[PDB]
Amino acid sequence: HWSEKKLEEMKERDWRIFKENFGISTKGGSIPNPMRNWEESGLPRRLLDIVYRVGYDEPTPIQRAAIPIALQARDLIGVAVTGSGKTAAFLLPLLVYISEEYNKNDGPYALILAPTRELVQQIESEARKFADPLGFTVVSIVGGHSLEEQAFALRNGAEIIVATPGRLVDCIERRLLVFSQCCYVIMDEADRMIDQGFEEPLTKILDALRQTMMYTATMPPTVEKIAKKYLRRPAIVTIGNTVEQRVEFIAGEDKRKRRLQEILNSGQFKPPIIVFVNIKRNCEMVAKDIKSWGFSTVTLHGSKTQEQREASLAALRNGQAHILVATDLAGRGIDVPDVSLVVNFNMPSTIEAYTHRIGRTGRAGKSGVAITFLGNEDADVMYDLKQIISKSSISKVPEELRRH
Ligand SMILES: Nc1ncnc2c1ncn2[C@@H]1O[C@H](COP(=O)(O)OP(=O)(O)O)[C@@H](O)[C@H]1O
Ligand SMILES: [Mg+2]
Repeated sequence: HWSEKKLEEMKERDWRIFKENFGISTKGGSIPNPMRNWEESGLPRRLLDIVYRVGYDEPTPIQRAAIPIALQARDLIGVAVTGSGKTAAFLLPLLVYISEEYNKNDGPYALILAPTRELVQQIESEARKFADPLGFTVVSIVGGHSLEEQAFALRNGAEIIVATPGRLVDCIERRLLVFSQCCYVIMDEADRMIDQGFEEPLTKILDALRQTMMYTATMPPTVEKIAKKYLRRPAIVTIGNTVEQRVEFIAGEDKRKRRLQEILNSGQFKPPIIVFVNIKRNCEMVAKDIKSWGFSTVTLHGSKTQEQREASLAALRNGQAHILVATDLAGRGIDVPDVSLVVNFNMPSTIEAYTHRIGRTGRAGKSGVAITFLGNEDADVMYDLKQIISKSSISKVPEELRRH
């Protein structure tokens, strides 16, 4: 008795289905629910009918996920590949905050940084068809053109200025330009910023002190540092884009708990560690048993809400809790970073769930270890699993799948 996303109030479960469909994920920061449609974007209709006019009938996942949480005074990180639609995703929320605002002030209200001149000019244009109807200007600071034409922003608007970190710094220390009013900064593709040595020049641009946002495809340690030092209360949107090693054991029905004890006491793996189980009663029973082993375990269950469920996942990240027990429902959507080990105490009847639970261990790369317990009571999956292990022939040998 359910309606498949043709509902008015929705349910937390339904929201989770929503995200899983569009593949988007978020790290908790008291986050607002994502957009289904433009008609209540939180944006004014004069901007919406422009969104329609350009032919953007459908929101890209990054747009629907990033915009609603940007409309509130919170910084966001946009982990997404190029072509995601992320440009308009940071443009629209900027435009609505452009006016919350005068002509004569002289010194940009907002700044947009990009690794390449091509991007700076793409952002310029993509912004211009949104800005020109709104009656204000966007200026690109780029070389390779006549300087007189650049110095041409005569009415001295430049409510938004888009430029390379490496050329804007050129006009900054000489103080040929001022950021007295730049209280909104956007960092598109900080990947190739660092990949093209804009690190220190970018850091030079730290003036004024409100929102700052950051769209990338990746977060290497250089990029993560740049993030933490300048992003107050980060909100991390992510979009779904082999890694896993897939060790597998054959065992009796419940000798498996002693093996789990052995693994945990091996110390080979570093908490957080996720151990899945097919049955709820066995979920809470093994969790209590791991509690008796002295380990710090946290249970994520539907009786409580996201406010507390999120608190629990955060309680997993922050090291107050080490091991997590779960049913398939308990954490289909969860995205706890760099978990050392996925223990399938019971392999699920459906095969896609296995792929799903092991599918979340490496962000861009991790230990990716997944031990899966097996028996003859779970024979139906055996023939399938083998070939899927071959599909990820990388990182693992099935070694002993001589039967089905
Ligand atoms: N809401 C939308 N719906 C459909 N197409 C869009 C939307 N927003 C942007 N586009 C188009 O998608 C193309 C991809 O560009 P874009 O995704 O903005 O690059 P990036 O991912 O690097 O920001 C652009 O040419 C743009 O015209
Ligand atoms: Mg885009």
